[PDB]
Amino acid sequence: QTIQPGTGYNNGYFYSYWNDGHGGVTYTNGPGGQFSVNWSNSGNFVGGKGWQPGTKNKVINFSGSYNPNGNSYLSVYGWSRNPLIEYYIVENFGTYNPSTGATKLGEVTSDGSVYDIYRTQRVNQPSIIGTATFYQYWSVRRNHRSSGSVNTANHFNAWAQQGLTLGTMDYQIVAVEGYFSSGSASITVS
Ligand SMILES: [Zn+2]
Ligand SMILES: [Zn+2]
Ligand SMILES: [Zn+2]
Ligand SMILES: [Zn+2]
Ligand SMILES: [Zn+2]
Repeated sequence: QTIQPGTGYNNGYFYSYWNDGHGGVTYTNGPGGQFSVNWSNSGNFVGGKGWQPGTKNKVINFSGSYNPNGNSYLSVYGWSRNPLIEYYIVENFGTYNPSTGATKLGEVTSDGSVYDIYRTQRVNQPSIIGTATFYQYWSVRRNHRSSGSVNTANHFNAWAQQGLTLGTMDYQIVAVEGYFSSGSASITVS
């Protein structure tokens, strides 16, 4: 169904849909591992399906249509606690590379592309534990795509080599994120 912000289980998959209160976004859970998002003049939002809790060796399959018009990402996305970390394995993005201005720490080759690795920080921003300061870990795929498989272990292991430690995994989803833009997407996870 189309839903308001929240989390839960739908047709065998965890989902998380969050937004900053700005209008312009419609997030809809579909059959099985499918979800869709349609947005126009949105604020910041993040929505998708996966698992709760996530694991450090899952191979995640995603497919569908991803048509952003502006700033948006399509990523394997999740959190850990102890330490609190928001992480992204970005498979595709729109007009803005999320690593812009960030210091590159490394690279990893996985599932048909090299990815560049970065660490950034958010100060007193929304998080799974409420407003908080936390680091973000990024692997950014060089060869953009909208279907395929992500061997998360390759990324988590590469990050660990850079001192980017993950604690206990909270949720782990394939998420469509938008930042004051427009677009449409229909993604299926497994
Ligand atoms: Zn393009
Ligand atoms: Zn592209
Ligand atoms: Zn392309
Ligand atoms: Zn391109
Ligand atoms: Zn292109």
